[PDB]
Amino acid sequence: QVQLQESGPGLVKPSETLSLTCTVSGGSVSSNIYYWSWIRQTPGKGLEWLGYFYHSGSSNYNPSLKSRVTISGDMSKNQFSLKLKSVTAADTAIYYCARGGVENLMLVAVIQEMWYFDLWGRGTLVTVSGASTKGPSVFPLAPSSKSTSGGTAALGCLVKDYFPEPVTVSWNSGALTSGVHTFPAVLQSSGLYSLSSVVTVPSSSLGTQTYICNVNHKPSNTKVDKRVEPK
Amino acid sequence: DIQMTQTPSSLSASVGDRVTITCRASQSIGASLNWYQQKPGEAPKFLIYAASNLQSGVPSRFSGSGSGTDFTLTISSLQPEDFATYYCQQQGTFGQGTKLEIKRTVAAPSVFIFPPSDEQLKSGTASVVCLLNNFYPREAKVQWKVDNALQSGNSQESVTEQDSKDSTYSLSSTLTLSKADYEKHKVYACEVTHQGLSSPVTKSFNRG
Amino acid sequence: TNATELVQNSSIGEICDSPHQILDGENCTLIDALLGDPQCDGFQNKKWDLFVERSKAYSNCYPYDVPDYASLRSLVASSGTLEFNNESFNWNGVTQNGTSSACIRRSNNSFFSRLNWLTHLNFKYPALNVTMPNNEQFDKLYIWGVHHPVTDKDQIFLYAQPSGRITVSTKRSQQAVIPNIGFRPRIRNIPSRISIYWTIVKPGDILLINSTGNLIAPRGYFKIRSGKSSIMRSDAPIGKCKSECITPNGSIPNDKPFQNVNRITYGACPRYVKQ
Ligand SMILES: *[C@@H]1O[C@H](CO[C@@H]2O[C@@H](C)[C@@H](O)[C@@H](O)[C@@H]2O)[C@@H](O[C@@H]2O[C@H](CO)[C@@H](O[C@@H]3O[C@H](CO)[C@@H](O)[C@H](O[C@H]4O[C@H](CO)[C@@H](O)[C@H](O)[C@@H]4O)[C@@H]3O)[C@H](O)[C@H]2NC(C)=O)[C@H](O)[C@H]1NC(C)=O
Ligand SMILES: *[C@@H]1O[C@H](CO)[C@@H](O[C@@H]2O[C@H](CO)[C@@H](O[C@@H]3O[C@H](CO)[C@@H](O)[C@H](O)[C@@H]3O)[C@H](O)[C@H]2NC(C)=O)[C@H](O[C@@H]2O[C@@H](C)[C@@H](O)[C@@H](O)[C@@H]2O)[C@H]1NC(C)=O
Ligand SMILES: *[C@@H]1O[C@H](CO)[C@@H](O[C@@H]2O[C@H](CO)[C@@H](O[C@@H]3O[C@H](CO)[C@@H](O)[C@H](O)[C@@H]3O)[C@H](O)[C@H]2NC(C)=O)[C@H](O)[C@H]1NC(C)=O
Ligand SMILES: *[C@@H]1O[C@H](CO)[C@@H](O)[C@H](O)[C@H]1NC(C)=O
Repeated sequence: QVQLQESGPGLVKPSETLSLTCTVSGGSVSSNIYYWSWIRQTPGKGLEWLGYFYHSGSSNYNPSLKSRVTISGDMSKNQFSLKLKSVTAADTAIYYCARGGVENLMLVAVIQEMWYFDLWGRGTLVTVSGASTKGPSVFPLAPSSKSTSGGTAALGCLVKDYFPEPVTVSWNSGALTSGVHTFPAVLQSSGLYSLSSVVTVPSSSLGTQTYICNVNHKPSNTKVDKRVEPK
Repeated sequence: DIQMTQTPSSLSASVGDRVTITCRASQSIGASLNWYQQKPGEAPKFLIYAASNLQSGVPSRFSGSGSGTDFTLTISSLQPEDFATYYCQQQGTFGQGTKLEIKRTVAAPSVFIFPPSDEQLKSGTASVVCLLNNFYPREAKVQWKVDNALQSGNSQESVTEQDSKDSTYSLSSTLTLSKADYEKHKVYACEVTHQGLSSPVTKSFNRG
Repeated sequence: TNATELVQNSSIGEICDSPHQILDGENCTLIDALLGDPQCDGFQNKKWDLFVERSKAYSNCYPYDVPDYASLRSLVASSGTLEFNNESFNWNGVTQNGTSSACIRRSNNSFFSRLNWLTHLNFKYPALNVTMPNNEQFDKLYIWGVHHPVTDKDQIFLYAQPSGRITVSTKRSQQAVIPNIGFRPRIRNIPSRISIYWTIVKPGDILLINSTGNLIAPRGYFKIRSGKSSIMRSDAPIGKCKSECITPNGSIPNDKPFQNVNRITYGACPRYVKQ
């Protein structure tokens, strides 16, 4: 199938130019029935269309963004890019690239302009802030009698004091997925994030199986592997 | 210029229920309205085009209807995997969204508590974590006690989003103290009140 | 003894079926009745002084668009007739009468009645060149189209040709169209599209059609003329009465010199003035 994937920095200082790039695999970015768009999402606004662009040079932008938006494409690379000038904290959002189009279809006795967005990327968090990145400390949440209710034991990792979001946590390099709950991060009074990732496992396997949590914080280029052992 | 109103903002419905979501435009828009479904951690999915046309990969229980100003999205028989936020869209404007929770039998949480690790303690901070696993409904009250003193202002919690198969939630609560405060007291406990619990459940440990 | 009022202010709310011959489109736009949407079969070869188009009208066939919609709508509306004259084109080497599940007629896969979906024959789609001479003394209107497949695989399976090309010419004009392969949103589960075009053939001129694929072919012609018939969008019901003047809000008496009901009128009418 055709797939979209956003790339770009996750932390941007205010007054800088935010830039993200979308790479399209398996599809002809060159076909003037499609336009190529960016949409951002914040809790407190939901989805906001930013603009779209046809490779033929045509483009259309949200007037709310006072012409700070520019979308351009390069077909040598099957890519198109968003550029958003003079960002402030209000531009902190999850950013999606999307494919769509415009159709002039008759229905309800009148021809009307229809837009749509049929293919989306996974989305990327962009934090606009003046604070500097910092990698997390990873502490074990060791299984004990106080975390064994019946035949089930709970263990995990506490991923503490990082900035900005996100971190990605896996268990045993992704070989352990059943029973895993990675909680959404809370922002503490220091301005740093903290989360926990736990997994419920059969208490019988505690002596036999090894449990490694793999924490990746790309904005600070930090990978931490931590083994959780019984107390 | 045109603004759309989505009602309701949120709702809960049981498996097998018929749910309808309404989007209303301030002006007539003919039939130029589309719907999207966004599951947690994912991008929106193209659901319905031009008010009533189902798109690829959309189950038959989804349908749409409407013309002019009033449009509805209908799920004929709700399923656990339909937990999502739904959005209407006309040209460059999206509705505010409708979050849809799956109603479910009451399920009491299993409660686990984790003392702070010795490594963290050496660096000067103590994080005590209480875990509430696989419960419904999501309303829960976690109270911390230190030597039988009710804590307040030194804890934070986050809840997972609704599980898409058993429709339960999980909650993590963290109590943070300085190392000095931690070792001045003995008993650390979380008291959990929940509709599935006839009485508040307490999990505690004793060192520090 | 009424005081003078020269402005007609009110309508009866309905459009009278006399003296002008009214054709109520109901669920069918004129274009859909022109192409031959199955729900519009009752409109074949009908005539009118005023065609009335309804807000509730809808399409129930293959999803399509019309690039110069207004001009085609106005061409047919002014002729006042849907009379279709079948012509036998020589479509040697291709499969005729393609059908689709998006266009059901009598519980069967079907297609626009006035259009001919040509596809390959034994995986060969020859370069078609057909002529139609127009020996009449009136203009001929030909409706045709271009099919936009959803993928290269679709294009190949339908036309045995990766790059379809269509040219429709007369001694006076030339129209060339290229299909655009790609995914559109599903309309009635169809992600493909058709674009509708038209050609006028004046008396003494010849229609020439070249295609190597993707041609939605005509079956004949419509007689066209810049007559006195017209078309109007209105949701007012058609009633039994006599009124020489017609507005989208309903029929109107034509005794006062002026009128403030609607800029759009048909028949012998008072002159419009604003509120
Ligand atoms: C002109 O068009 C109208 C409108 O058609 C309707 O709207 C369009 C936008 C489009 O979506 C059409 O597909 C749609 O039908 C016609 O009036 C409608 O006619 C249909 C049936 O012909 C009615 O559908 C029925 O509605 C009932 C509720 O009022 C419902 O209980 C029925 O369900 C049962 O029957 C169906 C078969 O019809 C069966 O499949 C079901 O499983 C169930 O047993 C059925 O849905 C609409 O209600 C009508 N709408 C209005 C406003 O009257 C009209 O017939 C047409 N005129 C002409 C001359 O063709
Ligand atoms: C002089 O002014 C009078 C008063 O406005 C006009 O008479 C009125 O004409 C209306 C035209 O429709 C009548 O309305 C109808 O009334 C009946 C009964 O109420 C309703 O059931 C029906 O649905 C209509 O609403 C109205 O009844 C009538 N009388 C009033 C208001 O007292 C008169 O118009 C002349 O008479 C009418 C009946 C028509 O024949 C007109 O063509 C005609 O001009 C005015 N006369 C002129 C010359 O302007
Ligand atoms: C594609 O479809 C068209 C129309 O659906 C077909 O044209 C039709 O062909 C039949 C037989 O060739 C014609 O039948 C005629 O019937 C009358 C009365 O029954 C009879 O008197 C005639 O002698 C003749 O048999 C029919 O008129 C004709 N219709 C039109 C509009 O031309 C066409 O043959 C189909 N092509 C293929 C390949 O199936
Ligand atoms: C159409 O076909 C005729 C057949 O002789 C040819 O002469 C003419 O050049 C063709 N025109 C186009 C535009 O392909």
